[PDB]
Amino acid sequence: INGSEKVLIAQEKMATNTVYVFAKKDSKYAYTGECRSCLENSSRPTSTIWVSMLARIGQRIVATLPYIKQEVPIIIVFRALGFVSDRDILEHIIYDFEDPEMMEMVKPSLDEAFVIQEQNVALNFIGSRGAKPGVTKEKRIKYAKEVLQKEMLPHVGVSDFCETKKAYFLGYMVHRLLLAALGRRELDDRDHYGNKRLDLAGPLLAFLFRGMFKNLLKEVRIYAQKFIDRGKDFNLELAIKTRIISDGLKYSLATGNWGDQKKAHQARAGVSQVLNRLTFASTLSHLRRLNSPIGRDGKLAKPRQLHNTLWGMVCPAETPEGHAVGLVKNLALMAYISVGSQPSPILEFLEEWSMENLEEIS
Amino acid sequence: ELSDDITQQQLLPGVKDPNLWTVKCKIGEERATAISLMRKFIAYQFTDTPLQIKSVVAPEHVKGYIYVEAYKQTHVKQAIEGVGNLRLGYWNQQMVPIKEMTDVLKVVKANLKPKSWVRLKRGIYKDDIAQVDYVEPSQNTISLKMIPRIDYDRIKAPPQRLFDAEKIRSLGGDVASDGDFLIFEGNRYSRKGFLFKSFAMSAVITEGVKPTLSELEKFREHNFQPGDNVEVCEGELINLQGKILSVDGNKITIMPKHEDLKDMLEFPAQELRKYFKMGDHVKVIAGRFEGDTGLIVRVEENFVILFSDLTMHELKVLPRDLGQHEWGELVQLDP
Amino acid sequence: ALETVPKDLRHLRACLLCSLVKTIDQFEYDGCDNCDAYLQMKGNREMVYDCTSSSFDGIIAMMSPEDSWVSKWQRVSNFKPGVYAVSVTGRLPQGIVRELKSRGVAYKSRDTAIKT
Amino acid sequence: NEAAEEDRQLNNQKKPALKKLTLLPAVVMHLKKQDLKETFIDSGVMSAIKEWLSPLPDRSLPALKIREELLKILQELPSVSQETLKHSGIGRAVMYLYKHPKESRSNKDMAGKLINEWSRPIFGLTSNYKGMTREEREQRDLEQMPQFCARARVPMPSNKDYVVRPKWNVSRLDKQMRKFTDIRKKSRSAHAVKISIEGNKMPL
Amino acid sequence: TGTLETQFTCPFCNHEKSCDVKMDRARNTGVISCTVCLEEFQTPITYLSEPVDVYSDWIDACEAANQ
Amino acid sequence: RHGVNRQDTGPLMKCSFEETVDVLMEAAAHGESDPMKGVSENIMLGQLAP
Amino acid sequence: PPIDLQAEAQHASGEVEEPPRYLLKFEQIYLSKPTHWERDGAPSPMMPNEARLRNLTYSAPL
Amino acid sequence: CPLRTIKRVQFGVLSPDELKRMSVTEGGIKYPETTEGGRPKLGGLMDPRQGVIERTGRCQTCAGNMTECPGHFGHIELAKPVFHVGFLVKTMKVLRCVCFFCSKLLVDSNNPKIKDILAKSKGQPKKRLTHVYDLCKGKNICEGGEEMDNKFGVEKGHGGCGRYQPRIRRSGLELYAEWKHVNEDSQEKKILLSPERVHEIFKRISDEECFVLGMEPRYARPEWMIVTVLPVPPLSVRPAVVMRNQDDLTHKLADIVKINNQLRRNEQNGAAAHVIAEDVKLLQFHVATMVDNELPGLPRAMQKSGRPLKSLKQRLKGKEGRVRGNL
Amino acid sequence: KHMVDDKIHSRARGPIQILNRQPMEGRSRDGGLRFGEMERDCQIAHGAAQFLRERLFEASDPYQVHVCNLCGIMAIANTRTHTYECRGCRNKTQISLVRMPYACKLLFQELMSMSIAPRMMSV
RNA sequence: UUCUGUCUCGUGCCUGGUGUA
DNA sequence: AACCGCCAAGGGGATTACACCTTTTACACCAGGCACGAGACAG
Ligand SMILES: [Zn+2]
Ligand SMILES: [Zn+2]
Ligand SMILES: [Zn+2]
Ligand SMILES: [Zn+2]
Repeated sequence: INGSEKVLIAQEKMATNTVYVFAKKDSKYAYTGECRSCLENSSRPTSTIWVSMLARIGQRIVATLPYIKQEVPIIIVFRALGFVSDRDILEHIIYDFEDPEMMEMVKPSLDEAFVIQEQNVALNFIGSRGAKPGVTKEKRIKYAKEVLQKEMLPHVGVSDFCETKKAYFLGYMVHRLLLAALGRRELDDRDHYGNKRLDLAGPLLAFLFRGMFKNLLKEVRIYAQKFIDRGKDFNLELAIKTRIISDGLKYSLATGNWGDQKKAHQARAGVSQVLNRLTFASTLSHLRRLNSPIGRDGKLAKPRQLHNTLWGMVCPAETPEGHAVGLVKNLALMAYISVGSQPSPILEFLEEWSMENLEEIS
Repeated sequence: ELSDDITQQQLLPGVKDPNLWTVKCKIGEERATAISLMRKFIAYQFTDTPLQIKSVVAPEHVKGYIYVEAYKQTHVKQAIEGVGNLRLGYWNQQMVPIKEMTDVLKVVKANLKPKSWVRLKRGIYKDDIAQVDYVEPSQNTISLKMIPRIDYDRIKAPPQRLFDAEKIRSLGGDVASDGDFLIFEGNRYSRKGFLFKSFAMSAVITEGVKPTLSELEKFREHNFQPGDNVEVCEGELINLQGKILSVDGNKITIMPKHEDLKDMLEFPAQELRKYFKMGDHVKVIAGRFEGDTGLIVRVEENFVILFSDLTMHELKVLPRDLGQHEWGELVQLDP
Repeated sequence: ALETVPKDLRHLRACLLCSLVKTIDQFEYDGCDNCDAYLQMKGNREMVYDCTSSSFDGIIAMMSPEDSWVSKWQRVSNFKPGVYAVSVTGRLPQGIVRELKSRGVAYKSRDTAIKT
Repeated sequence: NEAAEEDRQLNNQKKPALKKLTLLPAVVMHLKKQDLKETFIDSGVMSAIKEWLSPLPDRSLPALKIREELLKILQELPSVSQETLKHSGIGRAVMYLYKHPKESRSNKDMAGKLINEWSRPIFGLTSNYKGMTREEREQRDLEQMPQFCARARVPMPSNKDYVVRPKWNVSRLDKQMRKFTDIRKKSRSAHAVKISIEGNKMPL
Repeated sequence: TGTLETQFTCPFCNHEKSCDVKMDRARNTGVISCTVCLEEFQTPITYLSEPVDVYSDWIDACEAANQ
Repeated sequence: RHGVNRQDTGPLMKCSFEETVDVLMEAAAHGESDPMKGVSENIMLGQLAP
Repeated sequence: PPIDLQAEAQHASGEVEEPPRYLLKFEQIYLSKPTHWERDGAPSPMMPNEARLRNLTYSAPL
Repeated sequence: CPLRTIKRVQFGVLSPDELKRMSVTEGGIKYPETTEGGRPKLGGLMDPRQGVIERTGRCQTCAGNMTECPGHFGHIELAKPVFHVGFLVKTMKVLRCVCFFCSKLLVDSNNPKIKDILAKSKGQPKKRLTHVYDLCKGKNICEGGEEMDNKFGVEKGHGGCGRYQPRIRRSGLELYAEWKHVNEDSQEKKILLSPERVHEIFKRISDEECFVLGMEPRYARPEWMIVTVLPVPPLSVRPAVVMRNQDDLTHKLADIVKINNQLRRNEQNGAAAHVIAEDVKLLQFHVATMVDNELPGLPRAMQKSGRPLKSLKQRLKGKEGRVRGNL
Repeated sequence: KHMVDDKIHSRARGPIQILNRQPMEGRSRDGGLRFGEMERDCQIAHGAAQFLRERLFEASDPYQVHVCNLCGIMAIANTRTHTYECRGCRNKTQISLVRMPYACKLLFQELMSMSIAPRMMSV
């Protein structure tokens, strides 16, 4: 870039489309069934949901839906998806009714949601907390329907009728929260690398380019608007401001600030660094470097500790000894990072083997 | 014959009138918006959803908003919905309070009429006060009384002073004199020693002149500073002496000089006059001797006469007023 | 109807009897909508420039003059809906003001502005 | 009244009229007493204020402070009835200052708003929007009545003009919990004097 | 996302943040009153009901009545 | 800062450690004087400290 | 999201018009090799080392 | 001139009159611009009286070299007073101890408990205000309004105005007064407290009462906590780079001058009080961010360069600030 | 790569920063080593007050200002003609010169720009 | 009893990244 | 008209939620940023 050799450092982040039951002890929640959800390779930002159990007749389960200004009892979310009876809702959570220990734990949530039964009432309850106050009943309900369809758990699908799949996935997040609360299953570990993915130069650039391209279409919109409101014909060749991608990409790769220059102080810094050409082993290792987005000066040792899960993946010895100790990592000699592939071939093979589609099964 | 203002108080707005709501428009597109909002009103007035707005005010003195009058705020909105320059003032409109409504149609004194006083802004005529005598019915050009600032092509490879028609006729050029009437250098219309050439409307600014008495003779910001001794010369408190404390435009705060009055008093600067007593030491800060200093030797109602300390001359002054070389430079004096 | 709204916001002038704002060519071609039987400024420009002035401040687009406060304060309530000036400077010549008085129309100065 | 008359005598002698301006603080500090405003108005304060606002023999305006404070007081003295304004002439005395050329712009604004405030009642108008009743608005509202995407799209509030007003849509545990809370309080290792541990809220 | 609203614009006089909600949790009823035009509405509430639900019931009654 | 800024020491000494600006504003609003007797005050100025 | 533009109704006919709307859909993408154009527009393959020496940005047009 | 050592220093709020007197830029600073072309403006932000600007040049005010003259102060006469961030919390305390409408202290200085405070806090104003303020918490009426104090020739009551006091609340940078008990059915229960209204209130506080509030009028009179004359720092405090690129303070001052000009112009041509209120809302923001740009909630002031300005508080923030980083 | 010749650095009245007029930072800028707070505290513990004063005043940013004995505000001082005046007091005499570090002058000037009077009451 | 040397201490700044003890 | 009791308010106290400040010394280098669209007048 401008004659400077720049390397994109691989940025680790929590693995999307997966459920993690943590225990944020310093909060009003005994347990938190986090799930940060991301449609497909198809790009949009990841939206995250949290199915928590309050600390404290007690142990009520609440979901934090995207765009919904307040926590909603999960039983209301299931009624909103159309599962009105308590039996039907529990069928998506407590797969084996022969388990009194688990059922006794959902009663507090069925109790909290006793005053709401019909689907439209649950949809209204969610709507009034999502939509702005003056929205009509139809728009407010329809908006809650869209938030549940398109925003909650996008990886499950966003089509017109995914609500049954969504009921099963949300039920699974509650089931797993119950498992963790009962202690039948150990909590998830944030440092276990099976729960981490590395954003290499590809997903990093796709993250910028998505923004710039969306900006480029913003400019074609305002330019053509100026021409077509006057009844004239807007020439798109003038509407495309070439510079937005060119200088956009270039800028973030040059400074390392991974975001729009207008808001530079809000985006990540140092994602792109000047390649170290002092010695060949430094050049090679700089091209094989992993970075943890954890804020420096953090007192917590766990994110910096050599977790057992790094064996053979990350070098156990090569880390800076300064303030970045343990946050900056390096790939092991035979460590490969998957580039990714579409799941459709696998799904087709599974469907032809003896797999019941989730929508078909009792 | 009932006075005009008394017959006016009758029209004032009340709670029962349609409220005047501010909106927010793109600066300089307030008039184009208000008019386009007329076309919108006209287009909808016969359909199933006519616009519920009464009037749209776009004052000239304001720059940033038009105001929509409607009974209920949400009526203003349905009108401004989809209207582009008013897209910024869509989310909120502030009701101008019933007592701050009459002062929306307030106008304080366009002003392009003969026998008026105008000032120049661009060109060589920087900050120059002039007078308009006649306006052409075609309104293509306007006649003005002004004083030239050109050199006449001799300084090139100046202050304001009255024009004279004899020292100019010798430099050359196409000069045509027919007595008291002269024409020169691109129709420089002149009569009885005065120029009458016409000006361009973009270069002359009509408002913000407010002429002083000195202009009346061709065709009062005070020197007060904290610490000045003053005497009230006009109004209810005439002959009160006090010391200035603060100066804020033409508002002056003074500490009255009496054992019986300790509180601060504020007076407009027109109402005060400096005063001095024999033996005070003072500096002239304006006029013919500005920068000179000395002791006051005598005081008269008309003027103070002071003895310049170093140049040792008597020097008369008004009470209202009280680079060739560098330090260390070598100078010859005598040969 | 829209014949009364300014065609273009270039060369705008306000009638000086009723303060209605229209383009110079709109007055010249169609005349003033509110005041024609007492002034007779349709068909010439000499009368137009004598009575009608370009020096006006602010515009009020009057949509319902019958029902509006701004219309009352401004004495335009009995006029046709159109764009009006907030304040127009000037006075009629010493001919039509006399004719108007003779015809029973009390000419009151549209110069609403306060001086300094 | 004594102060204003003495200032008339002093003005004839072309001396500074200090008596009114010397009493002004004491007067302003009392006209502000809410419990006495009725007594003040009914005792003829409007007549005295008219005397103080009135121009002097040489037709000069009173001290700037007097106009500033008396105009501000009049704004804070709203109980004034029409007969009080008409009999005292305070209306004339303020309209005078509003027209007067030597009056400052802020005083002209105060006098202007006073004149509007005092004339509205004459025409039955009012400026307190919270003063119009509920039925008056409901009736007026009837009097004014006329003849794809990949993500959830945020709906926007209803702009509908609502005319019609809708009909309305219409312990044994805490005693034991209080007893247990009292037992908890009773168990505490309290002290008679709360010792300031870090010097905060140190007494005297 | 953000904090839930607790003051509302009177759907009749449109005066901003002029309406407040009193919640009588004992009689199971919410009462909303415009501190400007004094308009009021009352609706049955439940323990889940928040001020935003009352205001919505008011809007739903208005939107249903203004037809 | 909660303990030492509350000490009756001079505003400049306080200002030298945490909450530097607000303590100076506090002193200004209260017209507080600094005796110039500590090591820090004499060091802010170009004076031989005690 | 494909562009959908609808002109602001100017109401000049004095009636509610149906303003024209514009649709654009971005389709196939092509990317050429990294290319350097001299200031006169003459095309040349840009060598990384040239870029490194001349301070260019080794990029391809899209 | 005799050599001297600082035996003592004293802090105080700069009086607006003190500023206008010490300032060299007579008439205030009016022009946002620095140079009208080649030379610096005499009433702009690069006023040569306000210290020297070019190397090997001379200060007009003192003829000192670049390395010798201190920067001489200038001032901007604000059209409408504005609150001083950093004194706002303090103004709220004083404003809640004195009665609105008449500014008398809500607890008479003769009261026994106040006498106790004054007796026990001699030389400790900071502690004094804290204790008297704790007395003026449960006081929602200006007592003794029932009695005429001056007998007009015809134990002592408080002699107040009898008015119910507002409870003042802060919303970022704006102050609001709220009445729960109203004196008159016509009085509005909620008003925006303009800094001009608080200036009127502080001006009326007697010098005895403000000594009670722990503010010696000789050094920190309460109305001086409202910005009505803004001290423009000299060029030495905000020097311009040459390669002239202006400093963050010059840019903020340019904005303040621009709006100050626009605002006084809106007053002269009689714009409505609501235009002014929306404009003072901007002047207030800029004056506040010129001292503290780390203020909570409000949008941080940023140059279109894509970076936040570094205010006077930031210059003293802490590490790398004047005290820690340079003294 | 850590060769000593790329690290060896010495200074004796090199260039000065335009704002605080203190030795510049950095080796290429021909800067001076920072005499940090911990070093100040180490000299305080040593009781070497004259070395401490020299380091933090005489050898960093020595400066003189004229202060009004009546108000402690920095007065105008025209050394060319030896006329000194404190605008505000208008005394034009009864002024005194104080030796204070440039950063301290800087600070008292930043404090006036917040409307704080750090009155240098030398008398 | 034609002249003629006449040159002496200039300077970015912020932010971010990597590295040293 | 007097005294015993319940009712209301005062006020001081108690307990819970939101706002603010701080987060080790120095030292070297590097590279990037440093606002830009656009409209009105003069040889
Ligand atoms: Zn007409
Ligand atoms: Zn100087
Ligand atoms: Zn009071
Ligand atoms: Zn002094």
